[PDB]
Amino acid sequence: GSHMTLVLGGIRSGKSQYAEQIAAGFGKKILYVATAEMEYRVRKHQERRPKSWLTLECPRHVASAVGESGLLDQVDGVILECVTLLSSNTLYAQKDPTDYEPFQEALIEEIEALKKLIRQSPVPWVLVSSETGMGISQSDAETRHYCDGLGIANQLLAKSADEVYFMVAGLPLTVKKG
Amino acid sequence: GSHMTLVLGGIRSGKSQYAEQIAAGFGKKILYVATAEMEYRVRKHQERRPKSWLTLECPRHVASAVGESGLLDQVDGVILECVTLLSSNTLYAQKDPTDYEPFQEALIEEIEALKKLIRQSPVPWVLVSSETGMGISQSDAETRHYCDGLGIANQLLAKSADEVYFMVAGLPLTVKKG
Amino acid sequence: GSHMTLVLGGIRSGKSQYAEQIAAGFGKKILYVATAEMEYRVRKHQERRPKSWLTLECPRHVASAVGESGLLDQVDGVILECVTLLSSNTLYAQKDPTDYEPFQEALIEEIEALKKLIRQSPVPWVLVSSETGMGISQSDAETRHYCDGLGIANQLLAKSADEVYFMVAGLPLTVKKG
Repeated sequence: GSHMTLVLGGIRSGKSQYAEQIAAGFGKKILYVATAEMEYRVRKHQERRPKSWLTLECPRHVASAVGESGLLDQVDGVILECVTLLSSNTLYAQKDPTDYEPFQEALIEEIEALKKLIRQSPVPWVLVSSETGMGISQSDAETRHYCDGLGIANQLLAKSADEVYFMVAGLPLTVKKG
Repeated sequence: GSHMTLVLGGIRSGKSQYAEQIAAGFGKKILYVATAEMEYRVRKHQERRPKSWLTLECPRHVASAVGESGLLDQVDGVILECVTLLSSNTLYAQKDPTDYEPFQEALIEEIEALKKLIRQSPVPWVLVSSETGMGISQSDAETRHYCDGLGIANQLLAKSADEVYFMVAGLPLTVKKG
Repeated sequence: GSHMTLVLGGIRSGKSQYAEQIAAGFGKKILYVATAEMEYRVRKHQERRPKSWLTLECPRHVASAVGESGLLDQVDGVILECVTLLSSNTLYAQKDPTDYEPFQEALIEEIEALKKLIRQSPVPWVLVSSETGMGISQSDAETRHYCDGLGIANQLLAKSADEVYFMVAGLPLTVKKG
């Protein structure tokens, strides 16, 4: 029952289900902050999440949107899904994604804003992120930069978080617990 | 000394040696179930495994073959080498490997059959699998699908298993122990 | 405060900072052994490491160079940065990098020499290496061989080391501690 929880893991590691159980532990009304991406919209099938949960779609400037919504004052907890897509959205919105500096600085501004919000938050947070740095060194410069930036974001979040879990095949290894 | 053991790890993580030590802990006669792939056969050099061990070659429908062999009634334990190649064989045998649904469902049927067999087994099992989901997101659709399917299989097996070990540089981290 | 420490992790895992803290724990004068690669030299900005630390540049035959320098008799501890670049230098110096055997044997000779030196060393060692085997199976033969060789080196070092740490998002998981 910590204030800030980071759950990270690889592809099909069960990180979403575990973070969702932590968030259900927060309470019955949960803010599911979804960072996913003219006239109409087509949507891929959404996960079957609880009925009392409210969903906040914000692909960029997550801390700003969540703070402006005021919804932190009507829920019991926050699940952020996920740091991975937030990094992806920050990269694909730069002018040159093969350049590292602007994307890195923008993602760091984003993560620092999230740390500020969570520290000042009345409800607890569980955040979902991916581990992508333990593979072969990819060749693409855009891809290497993305991997580096996500990893930096994960370091910053793990340091600010009270509990940090690393998922292997659906089961959590405790990295940090108060 | 649990009933079902899952040992997973990356490339050159020592998972095979550690699973083989667990299996040697099972007893002296071990069933080594090998899931590897016109007139003749050429073979790559096999690992030097104990003399009393019996080797069962079955690249697909592993639970069916092991059950039909009856060999669970003549050995002290089973080492399954490995879930990785079983997923690979299930993928490369579909009509279209760039399609996800058939491969996913076939691999899930395979893993569910293995869970059933192990639950009904008189001897214990140690299973070897790979962790492949902590790298950069690969581009190939066949490859992404394979990675997703292996990870799902690893979740199902870890949940059914009594002990789960994650290998780093030859040494085990305990993920789950009864 | 062990004799031989191995810190490994992925891209942007904080392994360098953590190994540097262990080394600062060794004492005030530390040998930073850097394995990085006609008339002049251009250099990328170096990390801001302590003033009393001495830096030894040796991209290949690390044990030989460190032993010949005699510097193990003027410092309080050694940080080796890093096994990853040492493997890379050993691979790129072979005639055919798509061939596995020569590179593998040369890297094993290198790691065995390092194990010998550390065992015979008056000061303790912390070594930095990368985990690269938990991603999708790469296609390139040179790349697959490199990944296999680094993983073998990490096994040998982890076995000889007294303490082994695996880094996730800047935080260490203890793999082995005396």
